[PDB]
Amino acid sequence: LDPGLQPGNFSADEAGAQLFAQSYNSSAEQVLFQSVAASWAHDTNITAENARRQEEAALLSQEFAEAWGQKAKELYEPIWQNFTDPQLRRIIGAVRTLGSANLPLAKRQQYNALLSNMSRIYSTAKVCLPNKTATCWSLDPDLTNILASSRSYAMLLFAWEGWHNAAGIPLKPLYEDFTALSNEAYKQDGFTDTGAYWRSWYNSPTFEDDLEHLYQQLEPLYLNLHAFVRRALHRRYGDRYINLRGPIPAHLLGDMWAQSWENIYDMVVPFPDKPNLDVTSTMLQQGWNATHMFRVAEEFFTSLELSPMPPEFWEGSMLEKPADGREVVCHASAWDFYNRKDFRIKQCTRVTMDQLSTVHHEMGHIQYYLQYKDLPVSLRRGANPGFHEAIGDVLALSVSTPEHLHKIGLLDRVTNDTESDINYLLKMALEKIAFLPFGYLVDQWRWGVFSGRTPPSRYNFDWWYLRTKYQGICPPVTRNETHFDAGAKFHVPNVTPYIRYFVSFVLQFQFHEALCKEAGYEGPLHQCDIYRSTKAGAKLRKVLQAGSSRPWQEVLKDMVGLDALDAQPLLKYFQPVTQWLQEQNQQNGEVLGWPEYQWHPPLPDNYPEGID
Ligand SMILES: *[C@@H]1O[C@H](CO)[C@@H](O[C@@H]2O[C@H](CO)[C@@H](O)[C@H](O)[C@H]2NC(C)=O)[C@H](O)[C@H]1NC(C)=O
Ligand SMILES: *[C@@H]1O[C@H](CO)[C@@H](O[C@@H]2O[C@H](CO)[C@@H](O)[C@H](O)[C@H]2NC(C)=O)[C@H](O)[C@H]1NC(C)=O
Ligand SMILES: *[C@@H]1O[C@H](CO)[C@@H](O)[C@H](O)[C@H]1NC(C)=O
Ligand SMILES: *[C@@H]1O[C@H](CO)[C@@H](O)[C@H](O)[C@H]1NC(C)=O
Ligand SMILES: *[C@@H]1O[C@H](CO)[C@@H](O)[C@H](O)[C@H]1NC(C)=O
Ligand SMILES: [Cl-]
Ligand SMILES: [Zn+2]
Repeated sequence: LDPGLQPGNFSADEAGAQLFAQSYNSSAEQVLFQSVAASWAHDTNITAENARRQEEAALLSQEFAEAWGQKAKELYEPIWQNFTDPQLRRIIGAVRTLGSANLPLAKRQQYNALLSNMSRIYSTAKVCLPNKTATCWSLDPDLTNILASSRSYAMLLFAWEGWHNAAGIPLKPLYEDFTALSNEAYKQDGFTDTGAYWRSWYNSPTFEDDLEHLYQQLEPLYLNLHAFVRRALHRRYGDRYINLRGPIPAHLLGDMWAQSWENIYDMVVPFPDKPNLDVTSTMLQQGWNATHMFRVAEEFFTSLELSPMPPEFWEGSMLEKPADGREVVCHASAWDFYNRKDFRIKQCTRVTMDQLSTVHHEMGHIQYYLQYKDLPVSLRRGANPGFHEAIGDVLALSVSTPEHLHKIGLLDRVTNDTESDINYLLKMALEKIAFLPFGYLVDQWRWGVFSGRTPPSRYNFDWWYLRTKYQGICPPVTRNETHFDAGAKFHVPNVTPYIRYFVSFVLQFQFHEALCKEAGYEGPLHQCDIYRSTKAGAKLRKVLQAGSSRPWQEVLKDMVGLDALDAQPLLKYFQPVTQWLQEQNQQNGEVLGWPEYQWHPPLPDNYPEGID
């Protein structure tokens, strides 16, 4: 649109390109700021006006992106990839990829419409009770808490089913259309489908195989945490609802998607009657503010000689579900406005331990932003999406330790023994191990939708194939191809790639090891706490300050000593409980896995009318 943001004109030289990029950066910062700020208004407030606006701002960006896009390749496309300066050719290579901008005007508009709509359908969805046409439940908070702490099978079933129908069914038709378009766009950028484009970010001709191999190494870990919990669950709901030889029913693991079981710790905790490793109740006791949480998280960050939250962040962030009745996308996220000034976090935070680490997780994104803000805009990325999701989790590892919790107030004791040690490790196992299958599975499903191996005619049938197959969980009520359970997961509607969370969970420990070593810690990897270690923090920040300038595979070597992802440091972390669980299941005759696939639990007695 605006002429001042249009390209200009340059030499089909590498010296021309150095200039081309220098320019793009100054202009792009504007066009990106606007589009980002527009969204920030829509997410922090969902109105038809803001959506319209957003959809507009997107059109400009798509406009901008095309101009420099087709220009950068107008004359820099038979030669880049042979440029001396790696950073330069990695920038030009980021610009030559138009993305959605390659789509005719009508189609961009359809595109942008789908996006703001799906995210709207996803965050507006509600679950209403049968007869009481009285006030509905919302994914956050109502639904989450019910899955996090309600032990009523029927009740959980009502919310699990409620949410999955409510969010999925309407989303399906739009998803199929978004996919057709998304592909069409990147098809022109040279990739087969968006799937291939998404994986090209790791630069590894071997990515998928490295991941499949990496999973086998860990599968045994999951299968054991699984049979152990499946047993604990049988113990509580009985023999009618839990099959000791079948997949677990998806709504009993204490989380809507069964992606992390840390909320059922009190039902599987091996050695109970000991100090409780869930500050979640001491946080309330002390009167923890939602802000108080973003301060403790910050404090850790500062001690490692890393920068604190800027004032803009404190003035412009939304750290609580507002009260003006405004409707917001409650999912926690971190925002980079590409203006080296504005960095904020959007999260309907309330006072919970699992929420205290999500705060750290998010700060990790902000800290990554603050660190690389001084690089060409097109390089303000993590080494790879994985590194980004890792950053806050790493520091989280040190925070979760019982020794650290005490140092800061919520673990009233200190019981240095095995039993407590096992409990801790199991708790962490419920959070990190239980997730591995899911994290893998999601983009497994998607790469196949984008490629056509999973047409809308098999959206749900291929989703539960993957879910049963990897998580060993099954749907509590029957399902069919009018359903779209994959769509009930925030990340599918809001088009976010997922294979990054897997990478993240595996290489967050490589970091944890590497950092604990420079901190000068010795003792066990799972009891390490890099707190106040300016030496450790300096090691981390070198990776941060690199953005997408250098290949992750190099930025990783410098920091960890390895050319790639490794589960070894992860196995070393959970070692004790790894052997413990394994020994426990055997004695108790458990069966690792689900041989009775195809098994489904029956409905509550009169469905669906009871104490919800
Ligand atoms: C990309 O362009 C932005 C915008 O000019 C650059 O950021 C500025 O940095 C200078 C100092 O180097 C400050 O005086 C400005 O206030 C910053 N923003 C503005 C408004 O210009 C950034 O350095 C450029 N990146 C590269 C590598 O060229
Ligand atoms: C998919 O399975 C669901 C669950 O059984 C089906 O929905 C029920 O079907 C009856 C009629 O057979 C309706 O009265 C209900 O309203 C439906 N849902 C509920 C809340 O029970 C659905 O028909 C199935 N879809 C297909 C095409 O087989
Ligand atoms: C919510 O969005 C509306 C219109 O998009 C806007 O007028 C209002 O200011 C926003 N809510 C606020 C500010 O509390
Ligand atoms: C998105 O929602 C708006 C508002 O109802 C509607 O006008 C538009 O057609 C929707 N887009 C799609 C493709 O669903
Ligand atoms: C309490 O929460 C409010 C609302 O976010 C915030 O303004 C205030 O700084 C918080 N106080 C503390 C000490 O956390
Ligand atoms: Cl990714
Ligand atoms: Zn994240």
